[PDB]
Amino acid sequence: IMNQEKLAKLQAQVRIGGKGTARRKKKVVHR
Amino acid sequence: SSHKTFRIKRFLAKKQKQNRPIPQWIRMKTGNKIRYNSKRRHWRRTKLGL
Amino acid sequence: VRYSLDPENPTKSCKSRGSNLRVHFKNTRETAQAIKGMHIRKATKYLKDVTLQKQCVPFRRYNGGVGRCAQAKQWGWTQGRWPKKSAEFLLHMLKNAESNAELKGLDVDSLVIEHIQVNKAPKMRRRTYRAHGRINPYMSSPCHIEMILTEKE
Amino acid sequence: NEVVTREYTINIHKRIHGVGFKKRAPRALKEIRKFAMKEMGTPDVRIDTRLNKAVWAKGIRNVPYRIRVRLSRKRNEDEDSPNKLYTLVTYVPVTTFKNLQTVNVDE
Amino acid sequence: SMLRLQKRLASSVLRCGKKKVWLDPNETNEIANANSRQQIRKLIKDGLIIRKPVTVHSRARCR
RNA sequence: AGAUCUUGGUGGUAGUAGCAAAUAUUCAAACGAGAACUUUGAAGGCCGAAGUGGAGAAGGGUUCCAUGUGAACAGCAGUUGA
Ligand SMILES: [Mg+2]
Ligand SMILES: [Mg+2]
Ligand SMILES: [Mg+2]
Ligand SMILES: [Mg+2]
Ligand SMILES: [Mg+2]
Ligand SMILES: [Mg+2]
Ligand SMILES: [Mg+2]
Ligand SMILES: [Mg+2]
Ligand SMILES: [Mg+2]
Ligand SMILES: [Mg+2]
Ligand SMILES: [Mg+2]
Repeated sequence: IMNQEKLAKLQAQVRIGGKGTARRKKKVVHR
Repeated sequence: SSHKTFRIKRFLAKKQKQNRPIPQWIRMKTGNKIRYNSKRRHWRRTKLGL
Repeated sequence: VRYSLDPENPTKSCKSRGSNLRVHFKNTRETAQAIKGMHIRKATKYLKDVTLQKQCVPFRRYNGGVGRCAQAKQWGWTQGRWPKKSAEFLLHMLKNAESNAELKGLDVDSLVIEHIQVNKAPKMRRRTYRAHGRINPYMSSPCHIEMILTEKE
Repeated sequence: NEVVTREYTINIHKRIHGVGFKKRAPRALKEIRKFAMKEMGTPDVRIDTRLNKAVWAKGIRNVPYRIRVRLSRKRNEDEDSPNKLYTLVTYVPVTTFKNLQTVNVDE
Repeated sequence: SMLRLQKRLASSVLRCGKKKVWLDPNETNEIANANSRQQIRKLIKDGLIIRKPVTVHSRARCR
């Protein structure tokens, strides 16, 4: 479940550019 | 070119096959006196007479 | 191997050598003449300063067209430069000589460069293309370097 | 302390005056690096990508006249380089530059 | 290390240009293991390779 | 000792001329002994569909594609490469 630290790092993990760029949707590590 | 005749293709095949370095063990033969392959050809340096 | 100027006592001496090194002979000769006679620590510091453009080597014999600098005044001279490649090659040869001294068992804090010599090496040939269908040489001028360090305090 | 962070404003206009059009934005970052080196005494200066983008915001020749930066001197414990301290400089967006002093900032 | 091959393969799989291929700068080591187009498809599914959107060329000014 | 002699080698010139046609690069990171030049990301630009785009004919002939090397070559460099 989400929490404050989880969202705080999610904000950095989602942006992959500046204004006008598409936010990252997903990131999985799977075997 | 992409369009080529059989004779041209065979000539190019022989040139490609014979453009390779000498085997390493040749230099170990008795009275060898061959250091490298002096007949090496690069496609950009020297063009085939054909 | 045959060095010129064999040391007077080859028990307090160490040697270093390099052949066919791809640095300019003139720049290397000037750098060698600059570091000749120095302590090994002083020579290391000076070569690092030459790399950092804080001290210069004075170009005394091969100085045709070499510009002037303010750092050339410490030397009794006017024209100086900062040959980075020559400084790096001489630093590597100095490290090799220091390692040889450690192997021989003589302490490196007293080593002084008593002999250094830069010889011309066989020239490597390349090509340059000129105005009217002409070909001219574009040769390299590599050098052999040898050095003998001794202990003296 | 040696892990201090401070906030400065740089007169990029003053430092970039006279430079040609295609060299203004690169030399603005060279001058920012020089400013950080002089003010924090660390040859290792790393510029945040957001700060680089802010300097390059209006193209290569119309660099912003003033920039508000934050110099954070940090311990370079990441590796055994000769520089044990580095300075990370980051962009601080502002609305006005009037009456802004050099101020120390906490964590 | 060097992801020249992976960007070329991702462009063919995504059927876009190399302009639009986004390789995750943090997961460089994982993408470098993808030497086949099947591996590229797996990375595309897992979000390590992304097709960046078309640059906005609005017609609102002309309208 | 000569022949603007023949062949080969080597100097001064000289670390000199020069490496100035087509607007332009920058930040961070990875690998690596080593990064102005490799790769990835973020910016800023250029070609602007009569293209610096996508495909062919002639010609080339394996330059195609992976992996590896870092001698020589790519008139600086290179961890890159026809
Ligand atoms: Mg040709
Ligand atoms: Mg002159
Ligand atoms: Mg020419
Ligand atoms: Mg011609
Ligand atoms: Mg004669
Ligand atoms: Mg010159
Ligand atoms: Mg010039
Ligand atoms: Mg345009
Ligand atoms: Mg075309
Ligand atoms: Mg290829
Ligand atoms: Mg080169």
